[PDB]
Amino acid sequence: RPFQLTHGSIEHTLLVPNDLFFNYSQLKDEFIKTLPEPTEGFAGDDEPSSPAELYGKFIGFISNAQFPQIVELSLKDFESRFLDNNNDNIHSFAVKLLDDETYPTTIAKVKENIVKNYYKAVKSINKVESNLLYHCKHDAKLVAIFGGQGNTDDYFEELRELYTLYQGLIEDLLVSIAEKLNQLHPSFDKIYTQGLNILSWLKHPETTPDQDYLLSVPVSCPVICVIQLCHYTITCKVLGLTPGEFRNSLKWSTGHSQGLVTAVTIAASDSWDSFLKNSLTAVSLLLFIGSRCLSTYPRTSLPPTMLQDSLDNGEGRPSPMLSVRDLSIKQVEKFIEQTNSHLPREKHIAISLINGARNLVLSGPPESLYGFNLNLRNQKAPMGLDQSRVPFSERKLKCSNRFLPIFAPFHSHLLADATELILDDVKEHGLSFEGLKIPVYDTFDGSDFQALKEPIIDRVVKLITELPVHWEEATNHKATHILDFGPGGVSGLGVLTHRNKEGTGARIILAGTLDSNPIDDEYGFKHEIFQTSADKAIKWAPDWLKELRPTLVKNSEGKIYVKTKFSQLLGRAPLMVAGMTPTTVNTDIVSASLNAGYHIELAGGGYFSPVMMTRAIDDIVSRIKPGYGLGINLIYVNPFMLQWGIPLIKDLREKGYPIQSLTIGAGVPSIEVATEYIEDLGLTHLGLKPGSVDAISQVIAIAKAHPTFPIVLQWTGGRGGGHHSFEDFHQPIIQMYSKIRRCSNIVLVAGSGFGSDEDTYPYLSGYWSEKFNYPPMPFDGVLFGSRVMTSKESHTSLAAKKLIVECKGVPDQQWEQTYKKPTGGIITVRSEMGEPIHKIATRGV
Amino acid sequence: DSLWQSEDLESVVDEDVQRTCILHGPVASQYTSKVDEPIGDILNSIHEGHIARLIKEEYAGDESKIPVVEYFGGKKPASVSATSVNIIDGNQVVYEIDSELPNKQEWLDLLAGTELNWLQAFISTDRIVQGSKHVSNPLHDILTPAKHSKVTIDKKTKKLTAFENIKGDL
Ligand SMILES: Cc1cc2nc3c(=O)[nH]c(=O)nc-3n(C[C@H](O)[C@H](O)[C@H](O)COP(=O)(O)O)c2cc1C
Repeated sequence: RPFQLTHGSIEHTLLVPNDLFFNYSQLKDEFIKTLPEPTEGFAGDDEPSSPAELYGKFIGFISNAQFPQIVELSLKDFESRFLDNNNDNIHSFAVKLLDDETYPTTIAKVKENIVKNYYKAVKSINKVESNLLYHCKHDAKLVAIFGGQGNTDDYFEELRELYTLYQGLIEDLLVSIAEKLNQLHPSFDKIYTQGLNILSWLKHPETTPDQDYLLSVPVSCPVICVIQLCHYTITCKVLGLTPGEFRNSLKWSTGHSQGLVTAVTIAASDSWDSFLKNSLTAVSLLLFIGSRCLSTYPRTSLPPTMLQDSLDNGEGRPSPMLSVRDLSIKQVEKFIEQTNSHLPREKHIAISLINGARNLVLSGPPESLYGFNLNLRNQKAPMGLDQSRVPFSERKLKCSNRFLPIFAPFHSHLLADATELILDDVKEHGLSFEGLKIPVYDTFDGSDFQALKEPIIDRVVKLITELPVHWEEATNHKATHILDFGPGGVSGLGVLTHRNKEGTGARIILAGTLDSNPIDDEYGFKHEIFQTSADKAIKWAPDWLKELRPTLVKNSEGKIYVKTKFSQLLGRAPLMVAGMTPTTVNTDIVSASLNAGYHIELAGGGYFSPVMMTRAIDDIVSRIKPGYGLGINLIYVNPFMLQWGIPLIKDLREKGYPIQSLTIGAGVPSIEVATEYIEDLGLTHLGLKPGSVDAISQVIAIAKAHPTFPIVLQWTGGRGGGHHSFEDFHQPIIQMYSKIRRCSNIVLVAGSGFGSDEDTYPYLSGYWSEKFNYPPMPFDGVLFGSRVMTSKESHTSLAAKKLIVECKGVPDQQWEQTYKKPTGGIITVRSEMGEPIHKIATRGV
Repeated sequence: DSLWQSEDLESVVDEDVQRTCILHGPVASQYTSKVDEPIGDILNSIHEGHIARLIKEEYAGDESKIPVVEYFGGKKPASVSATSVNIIDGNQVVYEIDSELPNKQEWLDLLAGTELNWLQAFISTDRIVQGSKHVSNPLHDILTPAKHSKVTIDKKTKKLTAFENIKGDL
């Protein structure tokens, strides 16, 4: 007889067995009286808002009642009704519940009372799943990374909610860990009297002291280790895999400043008792490190004046760490020695840790670091200064420097004296690690812990305190999937190590939080690790070395072409010719080149009436091979050109001429103007070249509104054009490339100073970001404007062609000093409108 | 209007280049060393340069490994990606239609198939050249799904045949 649970406006119907409807009903009488009254759309945090959530609260309420033979039958009914062929993949079902429109989109009503009750009522999960994801060794590789100290401010509620939902998978673990913690507590009194009892704090939230005490290194070190241990144990337990054999699925593992202890402990574990023993030894070491790093360098009272002035300048609360962003290492090291020239060696500021080319953290006493950032604020420029109007070569350095949530000056000379005491504690207890199995890459040297003459713990204590962090040298990965079990979630190490590996084939899967999915899907979440599908269980990252790498093709007549994401639309070389008002108005430069098989667009500035355009287009079409098409380069600054050209293109397309592309010149139009361009007048792609970061945002907005029509971006970096919008050729796109590629219909080509294969190949392949320490960043095509002027087809005077030939070039990094002298015979001059113009340096110019 | 004088030097005063202004790029100028050469040959130089490097970086100097396609282009810059489930062909294929399985785009792709062949190009293309005159593809209009019709592409896409039940007869 069917059983129907009702609450508010939602009901769930399930087919229960007959001779249980009596005792299955008694639970129902006890279930309705424990839930809140409905209020304006099921908005209560404890209130169900979906049939699955309502039945999950039913299956979790029946667990506290001592009445078996129904709990497992209800679990099986839930799995059959809601988890089709993924009965052990509830993480995917929970996050798919978000996509439903009936359920109000929020993570609070999904994660708990569905996943909490499921694993509270589940039986033993010792069931090996479809673990074929790593069975293909040459195609998939797993690397576990471990976060460090200060990835987030309030890390404690991470472990709070992990115990709140995963009590059944960590209950025997955290009690055992805290027992050793409290056994080792009394030897280090008088420095933190407020206790170190995690169990009492979690069970009774009122027993937990303030976060000023909690965030301290001596307290947070054992707690962060417990966090990553619980995350790894949950990872091994949800799939029902022994940690010793789940470690077999991993190629190698390493950790952050603090996470290296977990990274090396992760391979000393074989069985559940062995892993528990190794975790017990690890959590003891972190107590010693926290205690002696606080007693060796106790942080004293800081005057309210300096912290107030630091907060008023947009920084954080002053800390032993100063994070400076957006500057190279050679600049940071240059500035820190200048800063320390006024400081002794006891307050010296030296490179502590390197999160990337443009994100470093320096170490020292808080007054020394505030003296450093006082200087940096003197050297820097505001965010709202609008750097676009002054040339890039002579703008001011931009940075955002602030202090991290850590209470110990790690990775500097300051703790170098503590290490000798620290290792003494290692000798004072049974702190020892057995044979390593998976390679662990050194944080400083990058080598393996297996080939060590010295032990492990006594060297990692030297590494955390004294040796600097060359973070990318440690994570020189050869793998596809990277799993972070540590703190922070979105605010931690995972995202900033994803930014360093965006296109190197590394797929970042966040095991800390489960609130998928992000709008861009840069990184995965907890569900991806536990997916049991054969080939659908693995989400692959953008591998821009192979994915957007060019390929080739052969023709039936025996000739060879290039296969790219611009050539394929063109059906020809991925090498276009930009529209130039002097140059590309000749019928012969467009017609006699299309016959060869290359793409050129005609610039409308050389024509002034629609009849002239029509007479030119007709002449080009009459002589090109029948079937090819041509583009039109329009200009946005003059409304007259627009108003006599847009009507022309519409009715010429209605007639059916080979008019194929519309490159809008300087000035990206609005969404409404570009709207009819895309829809009404019927082109294949729209050339919509911007000249600034705001313009690139505007064109991305134009691309979102029309997620069907190709849009060739044609971003010129103002290095070789006529009306060169003076900007760097790299920075405006180095920060927004992976904001452009979130588009099914975006095309990205680059110009501004391309003349040959050698200088264009790096941009197509993507290796142009090597000099800027970024992943491969491929371009769809490259446009050529200044290198085709000396062509035979161009009607530019032969004498000017010669003058250009004996006119030499300019190395890239010097192009912007063309405002003073004839740099390679080319200077910038003001136009009548104020736009800068590149012109061959001549007597007239 | 100081842009045309470089183009037409014979008009200006005494055909003096130094009096006129030529717009050119400081970064691309060193690449411009040859004068009065075909633009086709320039873009060639670049194209076969990319050929050579892209071969000698992963193809190990072998052009056989290259994935030759029949016609290069058509359905989007990316490799042709329709609804992959409905991207199918076969030797003996008949496509019965009802109200359950019509939809314009997916029907067109289903008729197109998998291989980049003459039929796939003919159906999928959004434009037909009429003596150097790009117009709309008529297959899109004439191959619209209709109730109780039937499309047969038997013998590995040698020919497509669309039937409809005229006067109650297919
Ligand atoms: C002589 C000349 C005229 C140009 N005219 C235009 C133009 O009218 N509209 C436009 O958007 N870009 C114009 N450009 C810039 C090109 O479209 C292209 O963006 C630029 O040349 C960058 O490529 P390059 O470094 O090889 O020259 C012109 C460039 C040159 C050299």
